[PDB]
Amino acid sequence: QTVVTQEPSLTVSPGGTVTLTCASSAGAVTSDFSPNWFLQKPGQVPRSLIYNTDKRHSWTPARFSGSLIGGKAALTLSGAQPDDEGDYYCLVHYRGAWVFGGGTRLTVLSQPKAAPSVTLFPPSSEELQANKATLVCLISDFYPGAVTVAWKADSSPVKAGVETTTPSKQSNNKYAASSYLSLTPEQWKSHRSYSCQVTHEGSTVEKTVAPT
Amino acid sequence: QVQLQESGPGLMKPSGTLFLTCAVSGASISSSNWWNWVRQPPGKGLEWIGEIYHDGSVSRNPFLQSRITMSVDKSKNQFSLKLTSVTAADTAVYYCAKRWDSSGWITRHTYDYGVDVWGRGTSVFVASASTKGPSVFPLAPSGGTAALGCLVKDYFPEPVTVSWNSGALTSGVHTFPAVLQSSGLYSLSSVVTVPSSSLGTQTYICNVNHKPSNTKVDKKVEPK
Repeated sequence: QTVVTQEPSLTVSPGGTVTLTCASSAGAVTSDFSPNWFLQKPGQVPRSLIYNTDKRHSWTPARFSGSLIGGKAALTLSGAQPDDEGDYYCLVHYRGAWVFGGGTRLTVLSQPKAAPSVTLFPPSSEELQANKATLVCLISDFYPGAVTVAWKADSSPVKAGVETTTPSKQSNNKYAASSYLSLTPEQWKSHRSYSCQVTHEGSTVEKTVAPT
Repeated sequence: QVQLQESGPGLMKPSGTLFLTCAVSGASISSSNWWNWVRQPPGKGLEWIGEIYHDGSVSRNPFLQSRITMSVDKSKNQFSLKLTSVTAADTAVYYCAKRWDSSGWITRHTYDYGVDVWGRGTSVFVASASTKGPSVFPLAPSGGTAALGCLVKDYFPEPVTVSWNSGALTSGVHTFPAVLQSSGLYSLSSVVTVPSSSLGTQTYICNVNHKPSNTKVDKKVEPK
């Protein structure tokens, strides 16, 4: 197995064109990889679209097309419809095994982009006497529903003790998510600050809390 | 129109063995098809598990070869999947699929055709923790408005309802969906937007109900 890489998220207007790529950590993607493309609607079973680079199934619409572009397997969509919104995965064969990609969240913009509002809560005084410490980073009112959350203690990135949900659809067709950072009471006091970084559509919001 | 139907245990205890079956309709096992297994962890992407041909030849995920066992059953027209030493990291929705086998000149294992039929998926949850009541902690405090809430920490299983002031405060309340921690416990946060000038004279109480543990909590959120 290799490391298959796709775009985290891409956007396209209703009726526009967009191309999703699928890279491999071993080098260029030839036809011997036999790349497949699947689409998964939220809550549905993934649906087969393209098999072996550029072959459509009996149910794949003519809007979808595949090829190899600059050492990467590419899936091109022409004439975007809101029905085509979903998560696209690419499956390749390498060293006698099938490897799935991270997937790309494609959104067909039915409305303009919405910026998220982020609120960061420090650990309460009750939890510290329970010998625990949890940072709550709340995100809401962002569209499309694709976001990346990162944590940093002081000036160093933090990945141990982080757990984040996936975006869920609100009532006003927007999305919300939350991230948690579980720490020990000694770690909460041995650092000057902790921050929650929220990146959405190239714009980043960072909130910071401090024990002092 | 080949149809697939998988069946699983649904709920599994840790360090156990997972046994899944997939019934095939409209097609036979002895045909030229590879019977695959695919799982998807909660909030993550697809992960290829393995595939098996009717002659017995298998191909497994390199990072899970020692724990994966696949077999076929021709008299029942089914194929199975066996995963051992299962932990909470194996909780996922499991699918069975198939793909056509291709060849060049003589009979051979050339991979030209791809996956064309999917199952309906089966939910497999590895209960790494038992029933636990929630721990409610206050989230104490946007100019004219302020945000306060309650942190419902480490509970199991899923059903939890949250209200504010016995259901009287309904405008400005936002309850986030819970996160599934790696320890097998859930945790959510419910926040309410209130006028910042009333924080000194108005009291706000977050009501938590967890019927699986028969626990009800009313938590006053102070300005702190």
